[PDB]
Amino acid sequence: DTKEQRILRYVQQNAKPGDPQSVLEAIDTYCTQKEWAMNVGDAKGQIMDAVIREYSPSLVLELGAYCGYSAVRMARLLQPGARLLTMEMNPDYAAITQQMLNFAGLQDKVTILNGASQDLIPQLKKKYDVDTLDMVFLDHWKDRYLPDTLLLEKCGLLRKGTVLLADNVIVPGTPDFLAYVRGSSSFECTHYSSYLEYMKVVDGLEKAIYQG
Ligand SMILES: Nc1ncnc2c1ncn2[C@@H]1O[C@H](CSCC[C@H](N)C(=O)O)[C@@H](O)[C@H]1O
Ligand SMILES: Cc1ccc(S(=O)(=O)c2cc(F)c(O)c3ncccc23)cc1
Ligand SMILES: [Mg+2]
Repeated sequence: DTKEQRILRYVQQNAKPGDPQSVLEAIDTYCTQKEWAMNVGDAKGQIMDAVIREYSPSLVLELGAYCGYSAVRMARLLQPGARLLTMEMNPDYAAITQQMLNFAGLQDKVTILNGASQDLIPQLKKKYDVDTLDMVFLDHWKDRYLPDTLLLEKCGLLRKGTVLLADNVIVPGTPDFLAYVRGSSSFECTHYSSYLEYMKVVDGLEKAIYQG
């Protein structure tokens, strides 16, 4: 029995099936009252929601799924026919994420890509018929934000206006990524100050819009 299975179980026992909002509130309740967990959370999740509604992306890439909280957060706001692809290298986690998506009724919109982003990113065009990405949610290991950003650009997956949205740019921090995008003329950056999931530690999201 893992913490991730206990979270999935609490959702199955308490959330309304096919109701993504109630799945979200159930994860946040369990992690606020019983076990902290690295979901993006409700405070940063609300900023995510606002960014998603602004840009209405047709194709979203997520780096790091964990238990599916953030994929459920974004997919429930996608237009009909919009797609989310989420890369997760831990097979236990990816199996929890698939079950969470199934319970929320979002299976049709989300495709789990089992593996490490650095291996899966060069296969996006061929194996998933991707031209360019409309939005990227970066929320995996912090030492990969900058390498995977450089890899996305190298593989031709970015276009003018592609929205990169990065979690944890303050805590635990992504200093090289943050320095890179803020100093690069290829990105227009905005910082959204918030709080670490289920805590009052300051954290924030960085939005970095590729400029071509
Ligand atoms: N190189 C990589 N490729 C794919 N997944 C990765 C990765 N490095 C870390 N991960 C995964 O990144 C996840 C970070 S936690 C992600 C939480 C999720 N975005 C949410 O907000 O609910 C972990 O599950 C870890 O296994
Ligand atoms: C098992 C485990 C627990 C905590 C951490 S972590 O690096 O502390 C961390 C904290 C956090 F708030 C986040 O949102 C995170 N998102 C993505 C990856 C790490 C995150 C890594 C692994
Ligand atoms: Mg995070």
